[PDB]
Amino acid sequence: RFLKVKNWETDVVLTDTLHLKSTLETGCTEHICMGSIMLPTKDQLFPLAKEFLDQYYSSIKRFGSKAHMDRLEEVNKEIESTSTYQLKDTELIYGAKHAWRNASRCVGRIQWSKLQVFDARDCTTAHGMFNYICNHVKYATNKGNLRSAITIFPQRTDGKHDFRVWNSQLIRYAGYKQPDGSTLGDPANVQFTEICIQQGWKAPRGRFDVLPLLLQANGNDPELFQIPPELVLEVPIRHPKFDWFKDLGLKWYGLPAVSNMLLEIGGLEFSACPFSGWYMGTEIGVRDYCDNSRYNILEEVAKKMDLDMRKTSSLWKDQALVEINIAVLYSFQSDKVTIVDHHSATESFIKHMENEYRCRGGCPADWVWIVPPMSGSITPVFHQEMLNYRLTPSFEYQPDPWNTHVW
Amino acid sequence: RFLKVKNWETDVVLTDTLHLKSTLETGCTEHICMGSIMLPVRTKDQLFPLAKEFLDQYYSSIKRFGSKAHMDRLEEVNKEIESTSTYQLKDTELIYGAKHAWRNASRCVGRIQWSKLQVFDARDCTTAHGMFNYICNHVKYATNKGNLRSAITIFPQRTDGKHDFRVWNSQLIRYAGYKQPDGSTLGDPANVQFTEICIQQGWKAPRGRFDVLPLLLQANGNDPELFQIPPELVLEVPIRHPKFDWFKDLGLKWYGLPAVSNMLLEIGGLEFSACPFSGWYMGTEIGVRDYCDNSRYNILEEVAKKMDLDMRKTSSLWKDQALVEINIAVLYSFQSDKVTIVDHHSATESFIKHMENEYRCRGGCPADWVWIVPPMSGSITPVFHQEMLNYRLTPSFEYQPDPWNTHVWKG
Ligand code: HEM
Ligand code: HEM
Ligand SMILES: CNCc1cc(C#N)cc(OCc2ccc3c(C)cc(N)nc3c2)c1
Ligand SMILES: CNCc1cc(C#N)cc(OCc2ccc3c(C)cc(N)nc3c2)c1
Ligand SMILES: C[C@H](O)[C@H](O)[C@H]1CNc2nc(N)[nH]c(=O)c2N1
Ligand SMILES: C[C@H](O)[C@H](O)[C@H]1CNc2nc(N)[nH]c(=O)c2N1
Ligand SMILES: [Zn+2]
Repeated sequence: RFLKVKNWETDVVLTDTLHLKSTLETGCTEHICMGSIMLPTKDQLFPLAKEFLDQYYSSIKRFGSKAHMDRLEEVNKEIESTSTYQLKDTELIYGAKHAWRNASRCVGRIQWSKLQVFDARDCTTAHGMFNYICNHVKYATNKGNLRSAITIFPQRTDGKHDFRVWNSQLIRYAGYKQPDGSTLGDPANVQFTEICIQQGWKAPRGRFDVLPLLLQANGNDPELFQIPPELVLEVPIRHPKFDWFKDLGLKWYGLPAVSNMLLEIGGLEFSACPFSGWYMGTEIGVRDYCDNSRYNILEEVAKKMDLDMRKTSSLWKDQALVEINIAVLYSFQSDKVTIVDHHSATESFIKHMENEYRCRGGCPADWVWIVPPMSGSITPVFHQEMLNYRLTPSFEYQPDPWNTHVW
Repeated sequence: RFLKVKNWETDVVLTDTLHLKSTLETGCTEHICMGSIMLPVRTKDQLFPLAKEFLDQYYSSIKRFGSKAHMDRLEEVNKEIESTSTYQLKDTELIYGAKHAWRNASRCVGRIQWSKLQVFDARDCTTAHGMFNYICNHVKYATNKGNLRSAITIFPQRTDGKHDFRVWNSQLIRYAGYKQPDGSTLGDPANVQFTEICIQQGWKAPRGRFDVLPLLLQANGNDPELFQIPPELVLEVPIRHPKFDWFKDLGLKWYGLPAVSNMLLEIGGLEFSACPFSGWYMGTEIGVRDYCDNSRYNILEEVAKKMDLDMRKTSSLWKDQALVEINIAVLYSFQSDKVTIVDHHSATESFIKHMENEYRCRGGCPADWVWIVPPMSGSITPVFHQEMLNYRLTPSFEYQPDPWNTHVWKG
């Protein structure tokens, strides 16, 4: 029950013990592995609080202290009375950093302890949320010198007063259907783009229309807000070699900020907690441009390269996929916007793994998601065995609000 | 209990019932996933259920379940087990078994072909020379002058585990690897240890960058013996590039026939420890792994240099750029010489069709996403966005320990 993981490129073997602290379930069983599947009261709550507080006071080398037992009793009494409890700032910051630390699918976690936590638990309105989000975006962006951050809105109470950011990301481009049949803008967002228009948004109808924010406070109806353009840093996409690349009329936003997940800490549920870092190149160029259910500009690009698109055997898709990705990195780098390539990030992650096996006894990791979506086997994480398990605090999926929210 | 998988590119959803037939274990638990772990003398006690289950499968497939033929056969195998502590498969059973071991190979992207397998029955074989002969005929048949044909050759099953047939090579055709005094490696780095064993066993190494290794063959638990495959049987393809004329001067070539020989075939409880099988290459198996993996030929740098790439920072993606050209060359070379190869786009598309057809007619298709997704350009192939259930069905191909670690040396 003390598990080894082997890197088959270097024969380096790490032993995992951290997994024995895992609580939540994987979805797998002895007879079936689900590793490639996308998605997975008062009595319940106090063990959850205790587990969290126990790891907190251990991490500050005050396990078993009067401070520890006092805090434990304090929360216990607050629960039995108020049927919930509140985190101290220290615990709030610790929890958020560790939800990222434990995010098994994230290749970026070497940075995990350098996270800026914004406490928005005093927030009461959509307008308020807009202010907090604007401040988040501006701080994180930092004129291209991106900084990781999370903003945390009030915890769930009874599921009727949830704070929700309805956008999947704070910054994303609109996608509109054409009567012609195809898709203008960005196809991933077509339903949300409709919802916004369905909610009173005036669509500029371009390719790169920044979506409005659709914020829900205290469980009320959500509200549209237009992010100040001056806060949305964008990079024009050009190629260092192909001058015709500029002509394609492509750009992307510098700030990846996922806003639809739920942050769980010591049993408490933060349904609104937008968090952001900086892009790995492939997230935009491999997925956001070349996925079939996305921009799918591959064909167009290959044409301009005058590649033989008659047989798949020419690997024209591959060749084009590469140039596109060379351009993304070039464009961001030239504009002094933070970006990391997939070789650098994966090299960092292997180092981070070594650190976590060393100082923590392991590191939950989801190979299916850690391996970049291109050039997989020439990155060091490919030949790296990984163990995937669920630690807490954590980021979780949650239903789309429009499937739930009673209007 | 029914289970669903979703293709997130097409929103196509399929339902798996076949997983209920799963006997063996994944390595996973409710609290841990070992999905990316490479690898996570049997008595009459547990052998007859294993036999019965197989024969139940077999007779279901031929629509004779519960027939007199089915029951008698059960009886015949039963009495044969309790009398001899093992049993023999009929020829029909052996062929069915071998095909379904491939069909059940959750890590194999090429399974659309599983029903077209040429089974060579080598169970009457008794010596290493006899093994050499069977293997030569396999190679000749499978190669078919470049128009490749899937085949497997099956040597006698394990008895007490002291009389194993083994092919000590990991593949029937593979290039030598030589560690040099200065720490550098001549040839395929992946084969150094095996090359050394061979040399020790009396092999005379030509010590070139592309020496075909000799066969090292073990029959009936005896010490293995060295044989040289006749060169006219080993079909090789010089690697050149369609636009880059300097690519030929890298002096690269590869062999045409991928034939894996160190795995164990399990059928109805019986263990076939020597069972070499071959099909044909997916382009990336040579171009990405066999040339560009840092623990292999690793010509990435040289190809990059010759392309005059910016190799200063990784964010130029010179590595990615070279990799594509190398795979372009590999496919180019094979197609030009009319040697069967498939590119990773064609093969993953084929597999998705295979999978869908298997969910409808069989109730599922076990698949290992970690291994099915190609090692370059993953997300622009349709398997990347395809959810997959992994579980172990029998008959199957299994790993087994390297023979030189377990073998008792006679002399
Ligand atoms: C700072 C630079 C960062 C980089 C380069 C990075 C990289 C990545 C990448 C490439 C993915 C794969 C996602 C996909 O392909 O769709 C991912 C997933 C993820 N990231 Fe990071 N990340 C960073 C920061 C952060 C931060 C600050 C957080 C939270 C505080 C975070 C939490 C997550 C989570 C929870 C997932 C997986 C979500 C899921 O289960 O679907 N990341 N990350
Ligand atoms: C005919 C065309 C075939 C193609 C294109 C093909 C392709 C592949 C590829 C690319 C892999 C991954 C290998 C790696 O990355 O190391 C694989 C695995 C595998 N193949 Fe197929 N294969 C073919 C035929 C066959 C045949 C004829 C058999 C057996 C009768 C077979 C059995 C297997 C098995 C058992 C694995 C998994 C090996 C493991 O678990 O380590 N394949 N195949
Ligand atoms: C749709 N794909 C599945 C998917 C679903 C959900 C949900 N619910 C969230 C997803 O976020 C991946 C992610 C999250 C945070 C990131 C940060 C901070 C930085 C970065 N560079 N990349 C990131 C990628 C992905
Ligand atoms: C060390 N690498 C992992 C590895 C270990 C072992 C073991 N033990 C076997 C391996 O075979 C994968 C395989 C097997 C058969 C194949 C056939 C017939 C055709 C083809 N094109 N590719 C194939 C690939 C790979
Ligand atoms: C079907 C498949 O499991 C699913 O599309 C996953 C696979 N791996 C991934 N890996 C990353 N990094 N991001 C993704 O969206 C996905 N998608
Ligand atoms: C650690 C990891 O599981 C291991 O390196 C696997 C990953 N996926 C693979 N996939 C294929 N097709 N072939 C391989 O050799 C591997 N290696
Ligand atoms: Zn699993």
